[PDB]
Amino acid sequence: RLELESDLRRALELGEFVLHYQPQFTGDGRRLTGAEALLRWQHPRRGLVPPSEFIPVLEEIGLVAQVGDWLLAEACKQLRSWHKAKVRVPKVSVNLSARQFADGQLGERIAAILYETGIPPACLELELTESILMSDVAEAMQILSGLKRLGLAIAVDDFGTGYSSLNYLKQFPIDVLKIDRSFVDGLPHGEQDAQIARAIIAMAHSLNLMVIAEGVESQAQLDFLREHGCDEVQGYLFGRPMPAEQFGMLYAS
Amino acid sequence: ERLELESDLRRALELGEFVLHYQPQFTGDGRRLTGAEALLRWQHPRRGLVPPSEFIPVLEEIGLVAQVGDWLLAEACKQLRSWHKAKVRVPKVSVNLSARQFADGQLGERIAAILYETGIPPACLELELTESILMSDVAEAMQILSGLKRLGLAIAVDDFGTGYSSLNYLKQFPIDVLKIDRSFVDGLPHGEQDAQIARAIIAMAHSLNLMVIAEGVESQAQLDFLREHGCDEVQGYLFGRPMPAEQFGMLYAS
Repeated sequence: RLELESDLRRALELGEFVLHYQPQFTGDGRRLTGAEALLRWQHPRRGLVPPSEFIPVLEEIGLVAQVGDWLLAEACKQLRSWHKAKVRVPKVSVNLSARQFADGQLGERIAAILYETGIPPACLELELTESILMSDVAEAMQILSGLKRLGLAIAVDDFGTGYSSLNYLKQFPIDVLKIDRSFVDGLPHGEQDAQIARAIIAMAHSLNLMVIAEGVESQAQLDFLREHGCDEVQGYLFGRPMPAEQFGMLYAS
Repeated sequence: ERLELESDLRRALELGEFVLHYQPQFTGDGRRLTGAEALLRWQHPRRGLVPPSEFIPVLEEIGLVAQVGDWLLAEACKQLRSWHKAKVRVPKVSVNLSARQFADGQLGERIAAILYETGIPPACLELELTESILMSDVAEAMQILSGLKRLGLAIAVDDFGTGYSSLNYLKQFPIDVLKIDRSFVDGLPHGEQDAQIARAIIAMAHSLNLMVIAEGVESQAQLDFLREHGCDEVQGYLFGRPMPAEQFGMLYAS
């Protein structure tokens, strides 16, 4: 564990971390709506190290927040670079941890990044799990309002899987609900999943939110989500997360 | 005044001063009766009908809620049998349960006993539980609700979706009905916040194969919104007041 710890300290200072991008599509899977930025790690000898191996130790040593801030900046730089090359990726999505969300420096750091890269602020979408917002609703309301002044978009991740409240969900300045993997995998024949998925979609639409389903791995899941009006979709059905070079080349036109 | 009120309340049970009035429920077009919601009222020999806002929280304070509630449940089932005997077409009766009744180990046996004595179809009895009650201890609730559902009766969640929910555990509860609290109805149709939430409750209910009933429908505009967005059932002052059983059938059942 001190072995892995040493390499991870080394990785952030030597710049061995890299971002890979998962494409997001309209619910018929026909056109690109965005890209989700994911932390990866190019080891010198080992090559690409599995996220399930290095991400948990990162959390265990408190580098999660700091690597996360680097990723946010790199994602925005990347999107800016794509936009200048006329590769119109309408947005980039980045996950925020509870730690980053609660950080007093969050709004200022994001403000700085937006100023340095010059991207349209609505092209940046922060993804926050439901429980982060629901743990402290009044503080979440303060923070989210701050972030929304920057002009960015907010997605609520793992919607419906924990406690929530319709009352506050409507009061949160959010834009998007994400349907977690576990509600997509049983589609289209698993009752529990077809109903909860339908319900998330209808709710998002009732609140003027967009909805995106993650974990779309089969044509049949895609058919269900398409016919029931899910706005966007992502998953292995469309390929794997890829490095910026390859992503940029693929979706250039 | 509270001393005399408490004394009178304590006397009201033995002497049978409590009476049920019923709020009618209709289809979402407001054209057909779908049921009666049973409500605790108090016919005092000197004061007339005592305001629920005055006596009900006193009953809560003095620990008689559950005993009266149990009596109320029995009386509503009896009334439904009386109506059916007289060919008064009230399809079902709904009764609110308090948290203390819900927590009572003997609740299932008591309702079973009432259903047996009255002989009504169990599907004619709908129990209403606030979301708060179910959400405080979702494990216990699951087990209690499972036991109540073995009796054949129906289960409604009111004060959805004020407070905290869990789509995830909502799907697991053996419930049949969601009730839209009046705070989401009052703003209809131009209060965008209420229109959005009311829409979302209707949609969640139908995605989960649940019926949805709106409470506190007080204007035609509210009713028009609800009908047009697919609400299954409605109740409120627009259709008139809670009434005792005889007048209820007279005014609302045909």
